[PDB]
Amino acid sequence: NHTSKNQNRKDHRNGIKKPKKSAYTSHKGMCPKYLRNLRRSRANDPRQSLR
Amino acid sequence: PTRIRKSRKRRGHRQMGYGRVGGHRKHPSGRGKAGGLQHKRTSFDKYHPGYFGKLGMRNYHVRRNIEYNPTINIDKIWSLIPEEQRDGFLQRKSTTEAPVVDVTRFGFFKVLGRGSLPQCPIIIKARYFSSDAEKKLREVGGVPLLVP
Amino acid sequence: GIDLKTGIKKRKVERKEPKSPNPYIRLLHNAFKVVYENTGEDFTKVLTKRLCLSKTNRPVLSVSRLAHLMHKREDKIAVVASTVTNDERLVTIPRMTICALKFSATARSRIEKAGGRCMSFDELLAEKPTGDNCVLLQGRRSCRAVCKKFGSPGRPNSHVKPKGEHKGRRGARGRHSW
Amino acid sequence: AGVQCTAHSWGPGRAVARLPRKHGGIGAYANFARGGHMAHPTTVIRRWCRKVNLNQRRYAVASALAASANAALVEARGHRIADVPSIPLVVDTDNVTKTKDALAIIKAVGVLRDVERCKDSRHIRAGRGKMRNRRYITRKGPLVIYNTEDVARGFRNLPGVDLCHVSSIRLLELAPGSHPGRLILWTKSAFASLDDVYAAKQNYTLPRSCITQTDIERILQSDAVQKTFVPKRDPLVIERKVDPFSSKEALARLDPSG
Amino acid sequence: AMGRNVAFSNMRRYKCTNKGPNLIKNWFNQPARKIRRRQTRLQKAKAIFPCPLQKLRPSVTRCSQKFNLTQRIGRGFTLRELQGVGLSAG
Amino acid sequence: IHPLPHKIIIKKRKNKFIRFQSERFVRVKPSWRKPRGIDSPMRHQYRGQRPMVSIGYGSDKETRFMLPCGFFKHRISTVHELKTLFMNNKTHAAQIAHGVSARSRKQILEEAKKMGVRVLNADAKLRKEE
RNA sequence: GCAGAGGCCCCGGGGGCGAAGGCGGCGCGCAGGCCCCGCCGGACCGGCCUCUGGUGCAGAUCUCGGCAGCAGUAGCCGCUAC
RNA sequence: GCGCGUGGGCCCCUCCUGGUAAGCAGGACGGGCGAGGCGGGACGAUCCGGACGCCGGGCCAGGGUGCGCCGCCGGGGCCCG
RNA sequence: GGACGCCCUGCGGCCGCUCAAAAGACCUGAACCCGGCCGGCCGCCGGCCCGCCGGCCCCGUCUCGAAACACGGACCGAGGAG
Repeated sequence: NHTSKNQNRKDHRNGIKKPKKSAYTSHKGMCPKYLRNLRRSRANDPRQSLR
Repeated sequence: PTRIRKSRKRRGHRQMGYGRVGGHRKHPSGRGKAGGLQHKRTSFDKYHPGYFGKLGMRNYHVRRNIEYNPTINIDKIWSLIPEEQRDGFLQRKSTTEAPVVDVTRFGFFKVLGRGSLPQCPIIIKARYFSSDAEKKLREVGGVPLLVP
Repeated sequence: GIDLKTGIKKRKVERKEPKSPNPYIRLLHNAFKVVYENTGEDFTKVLTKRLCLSKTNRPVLSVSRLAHLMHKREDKIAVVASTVTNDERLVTIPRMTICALKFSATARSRIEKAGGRCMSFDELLAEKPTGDNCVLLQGRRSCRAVCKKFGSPGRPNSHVKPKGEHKGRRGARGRHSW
Repeated sequence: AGVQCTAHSWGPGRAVARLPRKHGGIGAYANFARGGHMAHPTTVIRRWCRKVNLNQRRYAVASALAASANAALVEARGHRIADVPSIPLVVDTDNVTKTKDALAIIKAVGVLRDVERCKDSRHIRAGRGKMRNRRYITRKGPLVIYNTEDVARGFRNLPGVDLCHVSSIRLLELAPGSHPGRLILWTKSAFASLDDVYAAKQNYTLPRSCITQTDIERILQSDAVQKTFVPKRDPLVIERKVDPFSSKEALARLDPSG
Repeated sequence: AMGRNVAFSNMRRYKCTNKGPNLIKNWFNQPARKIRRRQTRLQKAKAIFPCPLQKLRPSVTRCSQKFNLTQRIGRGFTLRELQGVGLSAG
Repeated sequence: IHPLPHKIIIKKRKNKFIRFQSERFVRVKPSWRKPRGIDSPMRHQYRGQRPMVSIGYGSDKETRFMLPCGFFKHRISTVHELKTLFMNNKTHAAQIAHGVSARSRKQILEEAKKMGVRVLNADAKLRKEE
C-alpha cells in the first residue's frame, strides 16, 4: 500500500520553488539584544523615521 | 439564466463532472459541520481557530442599548459642521465665537483622536473623551466640554 | 513529435481588453491602446493596462492621498484609473489637476472649489496623449477586507484573522492551546 | 402530483426493476415512471422578482428618453420616421377625445406611416401562446407622453400607439424589446414639465455626459495626438526558402563570387 | 466551496417542509394588500367625512440612551398634560 | 447570373461522419456523437474504425459556405429582402424560402431578373395558377 | 438544436397560388445541424436581437404503449363411447 | 486567487527483502500503461520502434525480405534446427 | 354517414356515388414488423464502376486490466436524471 513512485515527477512539475526574499533577510529568531540596538541606531540622523 | 450554465454544457458526458472512480453519492463526508474533532480535524484546525471550546464570561441577557457607545474621531469633528459655516469659521478664528459641536446631537458619544484638527479653535461636547483626544483638542486651543 | 515540455513554462493569461459593458471605458481603452501602438510611451501602455483591470484591481484614491502624493509637484497632472473620492477629514483641499475615470460629486465640487480642474481621460487623450507632466497613481490594492481574510487562519505563522464568529478557546489562545 | 397514489418497491428477486409499483404492478412515483412526480417539482418559492437600485432604474429610464432624441436610434428600432420633422417630436395638442382628430394630428406630424406599419402588422402568434390568451401580436408604435392634455381617449384605440403621463414614464415602454429608440409624441406640457419631473427626483443628479466613437475619432485625429505618433521600424522580409545552390541568380544573392 | 475557507452557515434547518403547518409565507398578495388597505381606508374616511382618520397622538422621547435625543408618536396624552390644556379625557 | 472566378473548391471528406454503431441499431440515429466509452474502439481510434470529426477536415476559408454553382447562399422570403440582399452583392445568390407561395415567387423572380441576383430554385413550385 | 416571452422583419415577415407535420432525394457545415426540391398533408409557422427554462437519451433486472422471431411450434393424453 | 478530480493502481528495467519457489508477497531510481493512436514482435494494456489536425509527395526507424504476405541478393565459415 | 347497376345459393364482393378530399369510423398516420411486385447477394470503413482487394471483437460499465466463460441489453416509439 505505501509507495512513493511518481512523487519526484509530481514535485518537479513546476516545483523547486525558492523560499522568498523576505525569508532570507528577516528579524525572526535573531538575538533580541541585536534587534533592540539595531532599532536605536536606525532611530537617529538620516535613517530616523520618527516625526 | 439556466441556458448559460456549466451543467448544460456537461450534458452528454455521463458522470456530469463528478468522476468515475468516485461518484456523486448522498453525503459521503457526513452532513453539516460534523466530525470536526475526528475526520475533519485537519480542515477545522487549518481554517477555523477557536471553533471548539468555551472562552468567556456569560451574560444571560445582553442589553444592546447600554452596550451601545458610538465613537467619532477628532479628524471628522469639523466635517460634521456644514461647509458654508465651516469655511468662514476657519478664517475668522475667534475665542468668543469658537464653534460648539455636540457630537452627541450628531449621534456619537465618545471622541477618540485618530487625526489632526485644524488650528482654528473649536469647542467639542461629548459624553466621554479619549486622553489623546483631550490633548489634541487642547493643543488646537479648543475646550473638551461634557454634555448631559 | 517534438519535446516542448522541458524549458517552456506554459501560457500565462492576462486581461487584453476591459470586460466592462460601459462603452465609454471600452472606447478610452481602444484610444489609449491606439496611441501606444503608434508612440511606444510607457505611460500610455501602463494606462491601457490599468483601464483594462477589474474593480478589485482598480482601488479608489481619495483627494487626501492625491494631496500627499502631488505635494512635491503642483504642475504635474495626476492620473488615476479608479474613481476619486472625497476626504471629509481633509477640511482644506489643495489646487489639483486630476484626470480620473470618475469623480465622486462631493470630490468634484471640492477640487473645483479650490480652483483645480477635474480632467477626464477623454480630456487627457486630447491634451496630453504623451503624458508629459503626468503621474499615474494607484489605490492601495490590498485595502479590501477580502484581502485580509485570504490564507489559512489556524496555522502558527498565519497573521490572518479567523473567518466567522468562532467564540471558543482551542487555538484561539496560543499555540500551546490544542 | 404522483404522490397521491400508493406504490411500494416490489423488491429484489421478482425479476422486476426496483421502482415503486402499485397493487397491479404498474410503475409509479418516479420521474421515469408514467404518472410519476417530476424529479424536481416546480414550486412558487422561486424568486420571480429581481431587485434594482433606484439610481440604476432612473439611469435606464433617462438613457431611454435620451435614446428617443437620437435620430438614428428611432430608425434603428424600427419606427418609420422619414416624414417626422424633428426629434424629439414636441406637438402642442389640446385635449383630444376623437380618434379622427388624433389621426389627423399624427398624419400632419409625420407618424401615419408608423401607425400604418402597426395597423397592417397584426397576425396570430406562432405557439401555444395563441391558446394561452396571447393570440394576436402587433408592431409597437409611438408613445405619447401627456401632461394635463386629456388626449388619452383620442389616442387609445389608435393601433400600436401607447400613452404615458410624465409622472410615470415606463422603461419597458421607452425601450420595447430592451432595444431603446421609440418615437415619442410629447404633448407640449410634457416637455415643459420634463425639467420639473427630473428635478423632483429627491437630489438625484443626472449622469454626467460622456463621449462617442466619432467624438473619440475627432479627438484621435487631433494634431497633438498625431504629432506624438512616431512611425515604427520598417518590418521584416520573410521570403519562403528555395534551394540556393540550384540556380545561378539564386546562388548569387548568397554566394555572388560562387 | 468543498471545505477550504468558508465561514459556517447560521441558517437553521427547514422544518415542516413536507408535512405539518405551512412554514413558507409567500408575498404575491402584497400588491393586492396595498389596494385593499387603501380601499378600507377610503371607506372609513367617508364614514367620518369631516373627521381625520388618525387621532392626535403625543410626541414622546424615543426610549433608550441610543435614541434619547429624538422624539416619536405615543399611544396617548397623559392626564396631567390634558389637565394643563384644561381638557378632561372624555 | 455568373459567379466571380474563385479557386478550386476542395472538400476534405466526401462522406458524412456517422455515429459509432449506427448500422447495428435503429435507435442509434446516424447523427454524430463523440466516442465516449471507457473501452470504445472508436475513442481509441483503432485500425478499421470509422473516421472521427476533427477541425482538420475544415474547408478552405474562401470556399467554405460556397455552393457548387460558385455563388454562396442568402435566403429571401420577400421582394424587399431581395433588393437588400442584391444591393452591392456580386458574390451571393438567393434561394427562395420554402414558405414563399407560388403567387409571391413570381414577384421575386421578376425582380431578380432586373436585379441580376441569381436564384438557385427558380423552377420550384411552378404549376400555372390555382 | 428545443419550447415559450419581449421586440424587429421600410407600405409592413412567411401561409388554401398550400402552414406545421411525415416520406424519399440533393446542396452547405470539421460536426452538432441547417437549407432547398419532389410527394403526401391540410392550418398555422418562423429568421435575427434581448429574455426565460420542466431544454437534446442506446442502456438505468428503466416506465408505458406497440410488436417480432421462436411458430402453424408446445400443446387441446382425467371422468370406458360412440 | 478560486475551485475540480484523485487518494483500489499495475507493468518494464535495476537493486532488493522475503518465501523452496510463481503471471508470488512487500520496497525503490527512472520510464511505460493507466489516459498514447501508428508500424513490428504470428497472436500480447505495458516489449522493440514511433508518441496522433486534414492531406499529397519523398525519406526512412524498428522489424524483416521462398510462398501465404509488402519486400534480397552477394561473399566467408558452420551444419541429423 | 354511402345513389345505382352488376353478380353472388347466399355472404359479401364489384363498380361507382356523396364530398374539396374519403376524411368511410374515421385528422396527420412515423418507427418496429409484415404481404405482393420489381431488383440484387448482400455488416462497417477506404479505393475503384461496384464486387473485388485491404482493414475492422460488442456495446455500455465497474476495473490494474473486458471480446470476455463479469454485469445490463429481443425490437421500436414516446417519457426519463445537478
